[PDB]
Amino acid sequence: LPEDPRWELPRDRLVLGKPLGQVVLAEAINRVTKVAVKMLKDATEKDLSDLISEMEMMKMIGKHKNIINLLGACTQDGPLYVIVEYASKGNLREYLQARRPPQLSSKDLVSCAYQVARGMEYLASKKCIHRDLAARNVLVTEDNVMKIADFGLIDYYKKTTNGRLPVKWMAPEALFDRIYTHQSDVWSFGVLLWEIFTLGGSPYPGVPVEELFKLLKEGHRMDKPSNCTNELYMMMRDCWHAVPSQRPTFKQLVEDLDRIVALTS
Ligand SMILES: Cc1cc(CNc2nccc(Nc3cc(CCc4ccccc4)[nH]n3)n2)on1
Repeated sequence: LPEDPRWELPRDRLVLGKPLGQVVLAEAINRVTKVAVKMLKDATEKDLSDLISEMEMMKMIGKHKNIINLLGACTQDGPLYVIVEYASKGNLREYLQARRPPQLSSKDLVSCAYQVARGMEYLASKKCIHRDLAARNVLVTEDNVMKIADFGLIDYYKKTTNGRLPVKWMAPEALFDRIYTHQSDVWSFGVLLWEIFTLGGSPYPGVPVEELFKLLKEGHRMDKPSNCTNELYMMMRDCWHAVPSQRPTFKQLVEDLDRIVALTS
């Protein structure tokens, strides 16, 4: 694999450590920085294709506070190691669930939403469409900064590691017509807001795929969470507009969340 001196880190500068979920925690060196490293598990060439793709797409997208940023790579004379920012508190779902009462203020929760919307606006400005935006693909740093993940990356019945179905984040036009746009991502954003305000709640509990389809076709919409203002619930519903052109954009969402954060206790 060809050397990219913008990014290449010598192998002897990386101290591999504990597994994270093939993603390990590591130390890049006179000061050490904790980072996350991805590597290939016996794997296909495709798997190597996919890995390199993820890395190159990160090269192009650029730096933002609210996304997992590439930090380097080990490409010469060994397996490929992609090195990125480490977020010590795991995904947004786990972070949220672990701070359920028997803590996060109202303002904290709104602040999370604002940050994810910021990350998404940037990715959008860079022409990137996520296709699986969800609390589980948002990671949280030690400083509680939201960072979007898996933006550089179907069986509708495959469940996640935690027993939930991804189709439940998917806008209708993407689900039935496989048409994906920034506006389908905005739909998924609306679902992710629901997760924030139900402190890591699971959407449509007990609803399998086929019944899911029935609900969407009938125009069903999730109930308002208990820890939710009408304004924030309207924001969700606007995200779930039947007609994609009539959904807000992440630009709009960022501006509205900025104002709300400010006025939230
Ligand atoms: C999303 C996601 C989660 C993981 C690995 N699981 C995990 N568990 C706990 C903490 C944690 N921290 C991480 C993970 C990362 C991104 C790793 C990465 C992604 C793409 C390319 C190279 C490395 N940062 N902090 N991760 O993976 N994804």
